[PDB]
Amino acid sequence: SKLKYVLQDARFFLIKSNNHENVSLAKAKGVWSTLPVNEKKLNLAFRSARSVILIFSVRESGKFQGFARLSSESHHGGSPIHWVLPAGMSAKMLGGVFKIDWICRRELPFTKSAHLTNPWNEHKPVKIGRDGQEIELECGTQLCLLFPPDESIDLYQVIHKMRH
Amino acid sequence: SKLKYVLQDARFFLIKSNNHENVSLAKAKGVWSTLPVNEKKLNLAFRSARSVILIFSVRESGKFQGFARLSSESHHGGSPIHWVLPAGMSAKMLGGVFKIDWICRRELPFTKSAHLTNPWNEHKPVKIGRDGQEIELECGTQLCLLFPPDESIDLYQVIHKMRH
Amino acid sequence: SKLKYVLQDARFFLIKSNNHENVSLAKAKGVWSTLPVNEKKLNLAFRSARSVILIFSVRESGKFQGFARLSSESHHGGSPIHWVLPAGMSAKMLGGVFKIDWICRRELPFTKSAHLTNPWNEHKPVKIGRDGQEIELECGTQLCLLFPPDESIDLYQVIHKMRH
Amino acid sequence: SKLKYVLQDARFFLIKSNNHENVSLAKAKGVWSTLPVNEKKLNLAFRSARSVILIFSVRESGKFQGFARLSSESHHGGSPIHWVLPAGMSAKMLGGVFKIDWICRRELPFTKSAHLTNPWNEHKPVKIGRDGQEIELECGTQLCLLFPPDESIDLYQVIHKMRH
Ligand SMILES: O=C(Nc1ccc(-c2cncs2)cc1)c1cc(C(=O)c2ccccc2C(F)(F)F)c[nH]1
Ligand SMILES: O=C(Nc1ccc(-c2cncs2)cc1)c1cc(C(=O)c2ccccc2C(F)(F)F)c[nH]1
Ligand SMILES: O=C(Nc1ccc(-c2cncs2)cc1)c1cc(C(=O)c2ccccc2C(F)(F)F)c[nH]1
Ligand SMILES: O=C(Nc1ccc(-c2cncs2)cc1)c1cc(C(=O)c2ccccc2C(F)(F)F)c[nH]1
Repeated sequence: SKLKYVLQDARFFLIKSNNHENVSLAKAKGVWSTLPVNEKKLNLAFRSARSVILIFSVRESGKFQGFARLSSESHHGGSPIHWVLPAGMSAKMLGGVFKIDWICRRELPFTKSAHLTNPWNEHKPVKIGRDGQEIELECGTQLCLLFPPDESIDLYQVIHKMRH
Repeated sequence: SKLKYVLQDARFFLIKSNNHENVSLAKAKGVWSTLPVNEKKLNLAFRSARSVILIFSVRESGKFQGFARLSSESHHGGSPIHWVLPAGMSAKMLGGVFKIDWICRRELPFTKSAHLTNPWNEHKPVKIGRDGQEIELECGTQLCLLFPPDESIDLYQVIHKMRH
Repeated sequence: SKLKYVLQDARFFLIKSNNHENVSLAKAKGVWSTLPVNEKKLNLAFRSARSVILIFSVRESGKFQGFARLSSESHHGGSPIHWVLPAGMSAKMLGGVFKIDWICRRELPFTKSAHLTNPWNEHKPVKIGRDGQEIELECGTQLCLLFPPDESIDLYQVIHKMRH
Repeated sequence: SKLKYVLQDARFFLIKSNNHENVSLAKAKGVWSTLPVNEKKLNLAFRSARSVILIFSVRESGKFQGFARLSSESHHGGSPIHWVLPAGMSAKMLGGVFKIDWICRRELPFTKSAHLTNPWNEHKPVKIGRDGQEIELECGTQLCLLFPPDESIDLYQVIHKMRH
């Protein structure tokens, strides 16, 4: 029930990382960053929706690595984070830093989501999509409910940080 | 006295634009933008100082065009603004949008500031500096006091938006 | 023998694309592009090595899609190419265009290269690597020899464009 | 006569730098660089025009610092060049390096060109223009002829590098 409360009326985005290190840093530090165009879209979504849920997948892994709620709009951030940037990209191109509240840090293999389709991506399987693909409400809710419950996470701390 | 109150313990930055259009848009809309690296520095300065004052100069103009107080940290912004970007730069590289409260929208020719030197730039005349050059407290205060008073601006509205 | 001739003393790079579209365009038009940092690295490699071989893999495909020889240093480009760019990145950030001479446009599944490890990447299977990972001479040679012969390609045309 | 020969049928571009350092480096090393969008435009102009002439002006200097002929399309570069970059921009964003053949390294004050208007920029004085502004043939020719002869330059070396 607590997870479903967190997910009520949420918007869902599929976030694809080229490597494991960025998702590991996000789990360790509770933060996320991206290019300004995407940052703008996330900030708009954050102000417009009861919750914004990021569902993370490392390409070539065949799995989702967890999901998290946007905790606030982006801000300047602290000391540099050693993100692993795509070949040739300068860290000077990154925007601000989002604080994220992890709801599940456990993995879900794509084999377990093979029955779900995203109406907002031509009913392709929900694993399929470009970085930032939005997942329709009911599909995104079912996908999140497929993850194993994460006993290392206190959903009350997630619920307390909600300001809807 | 009101202007001096606004300037108390402020930090001052010299902001140089390649063209008039960006400063005109900033006066019309009460906003400013820049690349993320600079945005980060302005956001940090905003949280650290009683006031952050931007002093604007259009290159090749021989003048300052006015000065404004940072009103808040940067945010996603509204509809695109038709900023005039340097040749070859994508608007996708810009960070968020700062709201600024204009304190003076009138010009000051460089000839009138020729007696002031910036200790934080090797005592070069205060007109001299790369974009973002910081101006020492007393020098920056004297420079702002050289501008003609702007009767079109209500300093009470500036003072009311201060949250120190 | 013709393939082994082209590959003599070659340098090999694993090129990872996040979508099929860019590799399909490269196959149709015989060109490639990327960010200026990587463009510089490819131009340096082209000028010094007898051949530079790009081995392409679309992430999440579980296959290599083919491989090609760099035919020239990068140049202006000519006609526009509707590359698919990472979210939030501008085509204005891209460097010039390389002419590439395809050697094989047929696919090779990762299962077929399970016995090849790359000694310049910690002896990990050669399918593993960040974008641009260099592959040691003998490992890259054997990987290219694993691809099925591509009758649609005239290796004499590839060989005749060599200027060693 | 030698100068008029070099300038026959040339295209002329006004290049505006925000600091003296970049123009000083260009004069010392005989090279130029810029963002890929502008690099593409310069490479196109080089391939089609008999000569491409870059006329340099450091903003706020009130002078042109000299002019040079594009000697080649852009290339990798070679040795590093410690260009001064706009605040917040990364050297990784820059394109390749153009070889330039200086024709005059002596300065021309704007007061000396007050009679030349650029018909491809609304008949504004030729000193006026955004970075990269193209200058009509006869106006650019007369502007270059206004510079003082530069005995330190051997125009035969410039002429011998022409490949029209
Ligand atoms: O946040 C990401 N992407 C996104 C795309 C679109 C949209 C939206 C579009 N429309 C509505 S939301 C939202 C987010 C996004 C980030 C990464 C990283 O690996 C990463 C992480 C941190 C720093 C640097 C990087 C790195 F530079 F390496 F990329 C992959 N993805
Ligand atoms: O804000 C600017 N620069 C800055 C530099 C350094 C620092 C700091 C460094 N350290 C502490 S603060 C702060 C601000 C800055 C902006 C401009 C513009 O013309 C402009 C305006 C709006 C949109 C796009 C642009 C455009 F893209 F065209 F540039 C010039 N300047
Ligand atoms: O060329 C690429 N990468 C590379 C990295 C490192 C090195 C080297 C490092 N050291 C020696 S070589 C060489 C090449 C590279 C390109 C892509 C694309 O999908 C692509 C294709 C065309 C246009 C735009 C893009 C897009 F913008 F979408 F990316 C993925 N990869
Ligand atoms: O080359 C430049 N601009 C250009 C604009 C448009 C066009 C054309 C448009 N249409 C046909 S040609 C051609 C050239 C241009 C370069 C600079 C620099 O100071 C500079 C120099 C070297 C490295 C880095 C920089 C720095 F990063 F600092 F900028 C100013 N300007």
